[PDB]
Amino acid sequence: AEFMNPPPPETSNPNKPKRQTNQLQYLLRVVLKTLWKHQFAWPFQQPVDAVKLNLPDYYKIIKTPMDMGTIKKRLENNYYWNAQECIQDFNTMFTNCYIYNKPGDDIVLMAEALEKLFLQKINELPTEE
Ligand SMILES: CCNC(=O)[C@H](C)NC(=O)Cn1cc(-c2c(C)noc2C)cn1
Repeated sequence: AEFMNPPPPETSNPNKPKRQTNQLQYLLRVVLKTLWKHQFAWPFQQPVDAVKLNLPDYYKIIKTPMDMGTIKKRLENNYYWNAQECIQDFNTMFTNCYIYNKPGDDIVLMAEALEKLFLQKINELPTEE
């Protein structure tokens, strides 16, 4: 933990209500699994370290950070109540990339590849049972 980076998003909290659903299960076993192993996943596998990357303004611009390392912890810890909360995390991660970086930057193309997979899988999100 460098003190000039924020604390990561919460991945545990006993006061937050929690539930398993078939949809959250799919999000872990199918969606995360698929995206995590992708060739271009590695920048999204942990919070942005703005100190190491020499991007002092990152957390001035990006006020709601998210990454797949956090999402994986949230899924594995059953932090979520529903699939929408998890899907919103993924959407936040993509949008933060697209807001902070120039169109056609490598990092943007990488995010775009992951988001394309994501959309395919979320289109097949099972009916809640
Ligand atoms: C703590 C370990 N961390 C790394 O291994 C290093 C520090 N990360 C990288 O080199 C690659 N990276 C680029 C970004 C990024 C994203 C996402 N959106 O905009 C930017 C800019 C995030 N990670």
